[PDB]
Amino acid sequence: GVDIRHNKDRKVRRKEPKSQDIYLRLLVKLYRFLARRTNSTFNQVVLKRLFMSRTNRPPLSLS
Amino acid sequence: SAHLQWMVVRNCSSFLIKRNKQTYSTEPNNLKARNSFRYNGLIHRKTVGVEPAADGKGVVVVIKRRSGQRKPATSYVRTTINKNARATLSSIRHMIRKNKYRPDLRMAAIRRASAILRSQKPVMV
Amino acid sequence: SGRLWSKAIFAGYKRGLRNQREHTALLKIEGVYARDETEFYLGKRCAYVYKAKNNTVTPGGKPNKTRVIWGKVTRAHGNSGMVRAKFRSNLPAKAIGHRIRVMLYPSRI
Amino acid sequence: PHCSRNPVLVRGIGRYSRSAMYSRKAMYKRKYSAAVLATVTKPVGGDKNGGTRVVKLRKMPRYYPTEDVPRKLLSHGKKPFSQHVRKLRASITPGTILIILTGRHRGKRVVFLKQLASGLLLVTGPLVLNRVPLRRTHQKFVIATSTKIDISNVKIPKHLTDAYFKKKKLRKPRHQEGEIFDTEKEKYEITEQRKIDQKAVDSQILPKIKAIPQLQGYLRSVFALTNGIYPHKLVF
Amino acid sequence: EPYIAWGYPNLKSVNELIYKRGYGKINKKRIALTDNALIARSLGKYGIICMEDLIHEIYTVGKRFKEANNFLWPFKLSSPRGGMKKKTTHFVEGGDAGNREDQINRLIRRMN
Amino acid sequence: AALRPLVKPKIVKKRTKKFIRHQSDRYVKIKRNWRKPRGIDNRVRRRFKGQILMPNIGYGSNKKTKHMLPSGFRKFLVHNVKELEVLLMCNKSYCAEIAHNVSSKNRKAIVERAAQLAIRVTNPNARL
RNA sequence: CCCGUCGCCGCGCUCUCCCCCCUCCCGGCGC
RNA sequence: UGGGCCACUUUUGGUAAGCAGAACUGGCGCUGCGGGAUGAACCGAACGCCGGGUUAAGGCGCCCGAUGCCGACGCUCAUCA
RNA sequence: CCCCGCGGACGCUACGCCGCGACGAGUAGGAGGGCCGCUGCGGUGAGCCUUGAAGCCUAGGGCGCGGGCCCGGGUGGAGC
Ligand SMILES: [Mg+2]
Ligand SMILES: [Mg+2]
Ligand SMILES: [Mg+2]
Ligand SMILES: [Mg+2]
Ligand SMILES: [Mg+2]
Ligand SMILES: [Mg+2]
Ligand SMILES: [Mg+2]
Ligand SMILES: [Mg+2]
Ligand SMILES: [Mg+2]
Ligand SMILES: [Mg+2]
Ligand SMILES: [Mg+2]
Ligand SMILES: [Mg+2]
Ligand SMILES: [Mg+2]
Ligand SMILES: [Mg+2]
Ligand SMILES: [Mg+2]
Ligand SMILES: [Mg+2]
Ligand SMILES: [Mg+2]
Ligand SMILES: [Mg+2]
Repeated sequence: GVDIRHNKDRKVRRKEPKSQDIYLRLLVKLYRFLARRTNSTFNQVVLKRLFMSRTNRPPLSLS
Repeated sequence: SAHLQWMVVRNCSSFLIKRNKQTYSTEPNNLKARNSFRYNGLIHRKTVGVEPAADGKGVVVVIKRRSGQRKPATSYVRTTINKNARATLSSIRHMIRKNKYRPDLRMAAIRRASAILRSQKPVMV
Repeated sequence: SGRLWSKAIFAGYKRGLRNQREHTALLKIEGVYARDETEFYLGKRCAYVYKAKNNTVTPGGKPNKTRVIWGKVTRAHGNSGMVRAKFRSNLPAKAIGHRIRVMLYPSRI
Repeated sequence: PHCSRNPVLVRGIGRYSRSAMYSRKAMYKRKYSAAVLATVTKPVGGDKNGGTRVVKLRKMPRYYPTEDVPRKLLSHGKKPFSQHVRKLRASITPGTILIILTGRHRGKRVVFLKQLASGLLLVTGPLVLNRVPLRRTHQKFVIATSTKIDISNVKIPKHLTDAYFKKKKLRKPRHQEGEIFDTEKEKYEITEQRKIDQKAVDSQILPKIKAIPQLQGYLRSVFALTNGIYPHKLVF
Repeated sequence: EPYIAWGYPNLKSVNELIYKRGYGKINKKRIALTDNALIARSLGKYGIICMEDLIHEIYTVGKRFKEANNFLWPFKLSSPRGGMKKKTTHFVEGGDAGNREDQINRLIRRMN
Repeated sequence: AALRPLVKPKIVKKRTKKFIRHQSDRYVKIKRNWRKPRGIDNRVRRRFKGQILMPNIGYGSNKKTKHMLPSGFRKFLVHNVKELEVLLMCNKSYCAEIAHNVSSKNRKAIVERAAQLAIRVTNPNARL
């Protein structure tokens, strides 16, 4: 046996939206391809934000 | 749109058969009869499919036209091919490859045409 | 017209004291009582030949009651003869203390 | 078409290095810088049907199975059995006396002739002596006794290959449902040819056996183990 | 001390360890050192771009020993063939633990 | 004779005997169906030697041969001729079998249809 | 396009010419 | 969850305790496996289902796998060894 | 500006498929998955059934790590 702590093995993060919105699923598909097949880190940030919950996407005031 | 309509019927459809560790789709123009975006016979702007002839001999290949995508009465054209096994296979190959009409179902259509054709051939003793 | 096989005997399976591994068996070959003497047999095919009630088919002969479980010698087991062997199916425990044949099959001599 | 020009000292290693072989092959002076049919045309077969029929060979399949299997990856080894290397035991040398261990001639002592191209040993019992004809045997299922006869200056006929010794068959011509049984060929026929080759080999091997005393009696006997001796102690 | 046995490996011991059980830590994975391009890819910036360079940086402890050593996955050796004659006492008292200076090489031959 | 599968790999089962519930032999009220023993002093739960084995994920069958029938095929339950048609294009890895409720006269038509479609039926003679 | 005998690695021969030693359908053969 | 218990070492009360109370680390509890014949805690080692090889601690008269080595040098006779 | 030819496997339910590396004890307890199971409702299967539903019995054939499930034979007689 090898000594290691297995409590931190599973990283807790969104891998997909918890919503069943098919329109959010569709552009998640679109931005999953872009992040994978481009070196842009902008698409990576946008893709991970599409996964995020509503409280983690607060409304942006116009001002 | 095919991708939008797919997300509606990918798990909730009348043609969906979910059984022991398998899934199938029973819509008319689904070659290989599998629940898939590629092979779904309803959501696509153009679709191809082959069926056994109304009689005991021949293969009917049905091609979806583009003008009446909303009108289902005239949305499909069907032709009956009743020649030898090699001739029909080449004819349906030309009907896909040369027209550039969905050239990803070419071998799915030829394989299905072969399975239908030998099903029509009589059983030997 | 001759015995043509060395007579071993089934002594038991390879085991600890409280754990027994039936997939290999320990054989006591007559006349070998040191590890260096076991090198002759270290690949020879061994057979456990027994009889039963129902006739079974016999290669090159008419069906009879004789059956065999085939195997071969794998290596030596400890300082005094005592080959250990692997059989195509684990030998029955009824065979302990009974005859195992060592066939002089595949030979390096 | 020269020979290797590089002797082997150990397999996979050549005697000479790249520079040494460069001079040997003289690639300093010889340096080189720069430099069907799918269809056949048969005739018309008219008349007024003019235009010779361009007819293609290798025609397209008329049926496709519903599923195909992917092709295998490439292996970079794994030659077929025909072009394997045949390894012969160093204790077995033409003229030695072997002991058959497995077959119908279990325990018989036969004299070993040349080895065949399939690795099988071509042994003979001197058929007059122990009733073992010209017959193949496996190197691994024999015992090499230390008794030899100098069968140098013997003429083994050329047509004594494995194709010659391969088993033949008859069944089954035009018969599929077997209700009338083939009541013949249960007697494998010793062809008149085989009798002649056996006569030729033995007549020029028998006197060489009569030369050394009681070798004929030794070959007539069968090997066996008694309740005494043990094989690991015996010298062969 | 009571948990390790160590010593001073020689050139042959370093050779056999790297060649037989040399696994590299690439992208946090344990990739076997089957080709030189696997080392040149990750240790190329330090001039270590093959197996022989890895042997030389380890045996002759170089300027980039830390990078060459940490690139190597810790060696997974088998149990010592022929026993180990003790496990709980020090080497100089008949045991196994502690520092055997040049006798680690005998252990390595039996360990892998 | 019968319809051969596309490929016939060697099916390897890590365990053939059934996992019987602890103490199911001592009682008739305890059925063979497996129940995980949540007892503080249970020796089966503690995994003592020589005790009843507990099923776990290590016994799982290979992806390749999972659910395969002993003859190269995977089952699919059909109830009429239309459900037969869906197996036309698999035909080499999946075999139909008729549900138990299907009547004698109806399942005759299923058997005849599968024969001309080269579809293997696991129970082709079940009302005769 | 009859079925990738393929990649990395290590080799041999040829697109140069001479020789030597066993040979060979051999040509008749005195071996 | 807020009943704990045990072992090395340190340590308090007690004649002492398989007693009572502390410190450190480990363990048992929550843990199966090899050894100590037997055993919550000792020694080894921690565990998916398997095949081959090798070890740990411990062993190798027989039970019982392995000394059936031509093992080495001594010591010891016990009528409760 | 391919071609004597008119040709060229599978795939990608993207909630899918594929690759590589490491890991696998567990009470109390927490979480995930369940094409595990029961009953009833909305849809759906041009589903099943007196040419035999449910239920039950079974030295019958199997599948799943498992919960369990499918199939054969018997009984049963109206539903699932
Ligand atoms: Mg854990
Ligand atoms: Mg050993
Ligand atoms: Mg300790
Ligand atoms: Mg099972
Ligand atoms: Mg019970
Ligand atoms: Mg308890
Ligand atoms: Mg309490
Ligand atoms: Mg206390
Ligand atoms: Mg714990
Ligand atoms: Mg423990
Ligand atoms: Mg124990
Ligand atoms: Mg004790
Ligand atoms: Mg093991
Ligand atoms: Mg003991
Ligand atoms: Mg013993
Ligand atoms: Mg583990
Ligand atoms: Mg666990
Ligand atoms: Mg019933």
